[PDB]
Amino acid sequence: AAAAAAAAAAAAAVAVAVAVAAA
Amino acid sequence: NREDEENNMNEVGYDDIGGCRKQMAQIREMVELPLRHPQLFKAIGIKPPRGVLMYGPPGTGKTLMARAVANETGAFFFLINGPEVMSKMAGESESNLRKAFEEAEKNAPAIIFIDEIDSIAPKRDKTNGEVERRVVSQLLTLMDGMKARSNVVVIAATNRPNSIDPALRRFGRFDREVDIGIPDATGRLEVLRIHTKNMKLADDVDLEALAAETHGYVGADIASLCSEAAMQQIREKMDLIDLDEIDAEVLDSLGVTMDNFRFALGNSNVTWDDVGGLDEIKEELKETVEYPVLHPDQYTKFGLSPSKGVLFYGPPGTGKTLLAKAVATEVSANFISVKGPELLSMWYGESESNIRDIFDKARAAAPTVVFLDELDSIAKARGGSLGDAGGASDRVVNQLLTEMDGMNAKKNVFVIGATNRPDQIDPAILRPGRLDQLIYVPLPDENARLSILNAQLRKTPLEPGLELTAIAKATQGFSGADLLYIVQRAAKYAIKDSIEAHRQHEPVPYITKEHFAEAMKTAKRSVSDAELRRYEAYSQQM
Amino acid sequence: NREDEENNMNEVGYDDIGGCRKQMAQIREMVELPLRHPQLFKAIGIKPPRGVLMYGPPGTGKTLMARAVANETGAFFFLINGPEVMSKMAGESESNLRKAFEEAEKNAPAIIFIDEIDSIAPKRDKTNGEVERRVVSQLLTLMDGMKARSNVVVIAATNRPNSIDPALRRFGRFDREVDIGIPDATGRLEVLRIHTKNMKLADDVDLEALAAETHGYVGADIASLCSEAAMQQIREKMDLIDLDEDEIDAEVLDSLGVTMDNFRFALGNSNPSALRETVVESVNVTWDDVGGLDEIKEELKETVEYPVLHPDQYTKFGLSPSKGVLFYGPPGTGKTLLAKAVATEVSANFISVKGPELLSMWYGESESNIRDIFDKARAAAPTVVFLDELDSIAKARGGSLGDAGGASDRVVNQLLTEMDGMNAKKNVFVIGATNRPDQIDPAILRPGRLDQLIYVPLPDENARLSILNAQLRKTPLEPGLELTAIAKATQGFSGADLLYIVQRAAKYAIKDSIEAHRQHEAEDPVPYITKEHFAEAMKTAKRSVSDAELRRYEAYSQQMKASRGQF
Amino acid sequence: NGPEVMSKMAGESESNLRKAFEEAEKNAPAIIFIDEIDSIAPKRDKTNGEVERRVVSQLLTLMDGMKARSNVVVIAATNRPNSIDPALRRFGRFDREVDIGDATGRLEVLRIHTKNEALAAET
Amino acid sequence: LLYIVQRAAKYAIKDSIEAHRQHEADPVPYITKEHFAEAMKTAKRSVSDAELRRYEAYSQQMKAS
Ligand SMILES: Nc1ncnc2c1ncn2[C@@H]1O[C@H](COP(=O)(O)OP(=O)(O)O)[C@@H](O)[C@H]1O
Ligand SMILES: Nc1ncnc2c1ncn2[C@@H]1O[C@H](COP(=O)(O)OP(=O)(O)O)[C@@H](O)[C@H]1O
Ligand SMILES: [Mg+2]
Ligand SMILES: [Mg+2]
Repeated sequence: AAAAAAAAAAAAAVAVAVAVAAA
Repeated sequence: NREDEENNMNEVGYDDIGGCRKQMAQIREMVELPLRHPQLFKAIGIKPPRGVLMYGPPGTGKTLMARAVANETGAFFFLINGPEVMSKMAGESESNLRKAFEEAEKNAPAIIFIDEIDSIAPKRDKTNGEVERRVVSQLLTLMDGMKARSNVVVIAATNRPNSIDPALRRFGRFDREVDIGIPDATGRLEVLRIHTKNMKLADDVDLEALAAETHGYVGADIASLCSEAAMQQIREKMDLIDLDEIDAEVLDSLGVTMDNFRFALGNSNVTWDDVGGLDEIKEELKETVEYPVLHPDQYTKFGLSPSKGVLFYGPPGTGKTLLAKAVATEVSANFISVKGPELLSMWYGESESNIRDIFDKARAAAPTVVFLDELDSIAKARGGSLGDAGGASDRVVNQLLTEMDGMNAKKNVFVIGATNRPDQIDPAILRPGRLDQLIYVPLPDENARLSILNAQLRKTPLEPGLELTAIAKATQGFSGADLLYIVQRAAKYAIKDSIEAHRQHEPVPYITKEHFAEAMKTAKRSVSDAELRRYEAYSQQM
Repeated sequence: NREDEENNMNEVGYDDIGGCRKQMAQIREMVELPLRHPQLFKAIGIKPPRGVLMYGPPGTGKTLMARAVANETGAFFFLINGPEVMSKMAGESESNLRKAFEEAEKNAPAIIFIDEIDSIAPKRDKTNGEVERRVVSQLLTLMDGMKARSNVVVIAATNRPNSIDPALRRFGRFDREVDIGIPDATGRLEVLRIHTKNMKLADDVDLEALAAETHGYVGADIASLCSEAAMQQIREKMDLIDLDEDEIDAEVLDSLGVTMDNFRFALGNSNPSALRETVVESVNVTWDDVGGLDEIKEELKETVEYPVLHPDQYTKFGLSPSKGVLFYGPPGTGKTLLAKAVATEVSANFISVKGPELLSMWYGESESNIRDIFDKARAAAPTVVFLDELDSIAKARGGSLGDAGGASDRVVNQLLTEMDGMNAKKNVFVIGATNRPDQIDPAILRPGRLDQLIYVPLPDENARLSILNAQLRKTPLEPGLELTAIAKATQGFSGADLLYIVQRAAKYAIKDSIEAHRQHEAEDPVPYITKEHFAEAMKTAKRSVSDAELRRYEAYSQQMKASRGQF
Repeated sequence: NGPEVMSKMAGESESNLRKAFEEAEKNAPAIIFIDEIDSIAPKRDKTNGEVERRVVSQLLTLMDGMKARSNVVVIAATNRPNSIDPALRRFGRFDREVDIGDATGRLEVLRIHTKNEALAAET
Repeated sequence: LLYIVQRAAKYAIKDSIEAHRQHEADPVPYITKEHFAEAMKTAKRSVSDAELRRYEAYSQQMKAS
């Protein structure tokens, strides 16, 4: 008869940048 | 027990793997010899290599080979997959790896197989997650460290070895990177024989032709093909008999025809007669193509690798792609058709990736014939561009040059080019060694177009006589594509006439001469005289 | 037990970790000297350092040195693997660390070795989770707080020290960072001597030549080389010996040895672990293969080998070597062939690059790739970098309309500052190959980046003879034919076109061979290519380079040569 | 059932699947009907969870492997068959795909459901 | 100028190693005039007149500003 705890991580979205060719 | 006997027989082992003798030789050398005679190693005074990284395309038999060697040897086998071992919470994936290695080293001298390792080692630099870095570090520490491991072997399987942390491909972690590549004709033959050890064949059954026509099917593909063909045979010869709620003397007449395997390869993942005229071009291309492959021994004797490239230029709809398809059918080499503007991209440095990918696939699936259609679109004149699109075109043509003729191993890969405007190409591709032959395809003569018509009517239901000479001589300006259009129009006119005649009834099984005439009554010419003059001038100046 | 007696004697030591003495000296100082003679330290009135960070490329001897220290020092040793401490329960990783340090402090004046701290100690500002922040803070306060470190010294090992918390890289926590780096020639020789102390080597093997020929090997690759040579030798001796179903015969074990051939085969087969990503598929070419261009071949051999073979003379003369060359001319003249010949018959490592091979659509990733390849080349020196078709990757930045995204300019600037910038002056020779020099940045053709611009011309008569003889060296030929007429008839062809003529001769001989062979089976006729095949193969022979491109290349050549005037 | 088998508690999901399969293989040659398989088929490539990919690998292990199945056939049920693994849709595990997609059948269902034309054309 | 010096040193190295090989079959303790004379036959001026004119035009614009 004893409780407990637990810490867990979580995923996070990340942006980005991209160069583009052109005419 | 009934199933116990099959358990021993079903136990994977030697003679089950076919087409990787050299790689199997190396792996068994690594796994068995130190465990077979360790006294000699203790005498010579050097520890064996104890790590392998098997790589190659998926479904080639990596897990099969690992299981075979493990079951043949007396060592314990433990399998670890990529996703199964990793979790979302913090601090259990490394615990799983630690428990696996601990129990493997505690139980018996064991062989460990980490399937799909590329999902666990993201190189620690192109990756943002924390659990992945931590499990990579844990794996490194387990593999090497203060009294890390002893008398245990590790094997990995991956498709993209470059996406692995370099710290893992060091001596002591992954010693020798074995390449489990696509198997050749002999490998395909032997794997077919291996898979057909228990099935019952028919009298008129051969596997050499099957190995010939099959090109890219590897391993599990072959297994699935054979299994589903047999299943279709069983299902086909069960409904034509009464569905009994059955005599073995009638059941033991199953066999396997060829048509079953034919459609099996036709549904799973032209001919030399279809091309009219162009006889000299056909024979020249035939020799240049299948001489390397049909007689490799004499070429090795002479010591000269053959030429690879060819370029056809001329009017459109003339049959360049038709010749390419005929080649693809007439030799076992793979075909890779790519259009001109298909490879372009508004993004920066992506057409180059496309070209690298297609050429890497061609070299991996050798022998191969690569057909560059409308090469003038990619290989623009590198000098007179003057734009940002000009810079992109310069980049892509330079990549094409360094890929088709660069620091490469000279695998059997034949490049075929096709253009209708041959004078907008940089004269660096046209040098011998990249695209040496400059074949000109002209408009066919009367006999050539008559033969084209006859070939197009190879399977078309026709009257006992059609008198194709008249239509052949009355189409002096047409091309093969236009003749195909005329034939299709005649066929559709006959079809609609039959439909209209049978609608009232609910009539001519073959295309009538009158139907053909009224179909020829409408026609179009896709080529002018100016284009012919330009091609003639180009040939003359060449 | 018998195994334990040998295993106990097999414990590593200082003698086993040779290859780097200075770093060994520092580690020995910190670990032992305050434990052997504390009185001198109390006499001078200062306390010694009590923290180390061993860093460097993988497989250099970090874990090995930790093991050696553990075996040698009589003090208590405590090893902590990296991802060994933390668990799922909140507040348990810190409990494990506290217990570890408490045990170490309570037991004796001990040493703590923490392996791969780059995983347990990341930068707090960058990490998003909470447990790692708590554990790194715990490690900080535990290693440097109030009433801490009563005669305990910590050693750390990592492959990437930059990804460490800055709060950890200061005095008191990690006093000074020892760089366990790539060994030099003498270090490689010492490593070879260490690994070949228990092996039964043959009498004909010398290790100086091997140490000289192996260049970028990190010392963990030397063990690989030794093992592979042993594997080749045992394979050769087993192909002779029986299957040996029973215990191996005593007669073969008494006669075992490893000759220089095994080591040479391993050297030709192996490749440094650092460059395993950029390995080149085995292509075989030799200097005898490259006909003509004798002066260029000799000059290239000199400029690539003298800095490698004779560094003593260079340092005695007090000047650097030259580290650049550019090839320009009509296509197919043999530039890529020269590159292949270099990569085959030069001892220095080779790095091959296609034209756009390193260009990516992401932002800055092309420059990242450039930095990566040049860092690899500088680390694994001496190195040869071949930039095939330079005009794709290096154009006149800002000329006419620049790149719409401004990426070509950035990549060429990065290339500029990698070939000539703040660096350590390692042996990296850059080979350039292009056939359109007018579109090259003038800042790349400067001396110090690409010093000497060699022009490969169309072969003359003698060069044509040389290349024809080189191409026909291995084919079977009758004595009748002579190739001087073949060379004279062309007068404008290139090496590629002569190869094409030879190829058509081969195809015609092949056709005749098959035609003559079929009747033999139906009911060795041409063992060599006859004069008829050569006579008939030239029917479809045409010049490769036109008269418009040739004049342009020549005109550029005299344009370059004119500036050398007034001399 | 798909969402029923869910046992986040110390990843008991794989234990539940193992118990189910062992019970189907223990008594007799039986028929396993796993309903709503699209919820437990995260394609292991677009998902970012843990149990999902772990239970996908458990299903791929229980369906194919050493002494995997001994005279037992499995049946599935889904709405979108495109969100399944290419390793789950392979031969030996899920080698047959049946399209159960008319008016006369709807009228037959209406007749057999009201046993104890506008209704077949409007619905 | 560094290129000229490098080439002179290269010819000195060549002569030294050739003399040593002859010895087996300090001969050149210092670089001679002939070494420079031979190494200066391939001397090139990297900076072109167009770039020089551009740079001086920019400098004069800066001054006039
Ligand atoms: N080279 C091969 N020879 C025989 N069977 C093969 C081969 N490659 C694959 N198979 C068959 O394919 C099935 C799955 O192969 P698998 O071991 O998953 O391959 P991989 O490790 O390449 O992904 C096995 O049951 C095996 O019988
Ligand atoms: N000589 C020919 N014999 C038979 N069909 C031909 C011939 N030339 C062209 N065709 C027909 O033209 C169609 C398209 O030809 P294609 O090979 O695409 O031409 P292109 O060489 O212009 O790319 C094909 O469907 C083919 O049947
Ligand atoms: Mg280590
Ligand atoms: Mg080249």
